Amino acid sequence: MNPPPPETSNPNKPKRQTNQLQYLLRVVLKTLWKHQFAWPFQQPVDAVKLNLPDYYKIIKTPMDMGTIKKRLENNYYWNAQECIQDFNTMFTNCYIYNKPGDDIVLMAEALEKLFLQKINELPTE
Ligand SMILES: CN1CCN(C(=O)c2cccc(CN3c4cccc5c4C(=Cc4cccnc43)N(C)C5=O)c2)CC1
Repeated sequence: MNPPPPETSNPNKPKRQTNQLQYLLRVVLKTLWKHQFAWPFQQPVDAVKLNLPDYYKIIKTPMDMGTIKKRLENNYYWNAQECIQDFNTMFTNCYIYNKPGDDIVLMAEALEKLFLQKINELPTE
């Protein structure tokens, strides 16, 4: 069964726009989105659809690139590091829920490498 997806707005949280956050949307997220292995990560895990009734019994901090994209579009984050943490949570969730060598894990491994390549150098303020 599915919990509510992670919030993409929160009026009690302050918003911010920075050059680095703009880059995380325009270049990092939007390039990863087009990778051949991006599709499992473009929306919250639908445990009912995918017949993964254990998914949210295991994964307590779910995250995906659809949520990240909406957060970036909504200026939800304070800084680039907060957004980067959401990407890292997404990848770690995949490693936690699965096991080494699974096709889904090979996909996450490739995307994580591309992600790190792209965030190695960010624009300055
Ligand atoms: C039963 N077979 C299925 C094939 N298989 C895989 O390796 C495998 C590879 C790619 C996609 C899937 C199915 N799926 C999904 C499944 C499992 C874990 C996870 C997922 C996901 C996301 C996901 C998204 C859309 C559709 N489908 C998903 N995310 C984040 C996950 O952590 C499974 C394992 C054995």
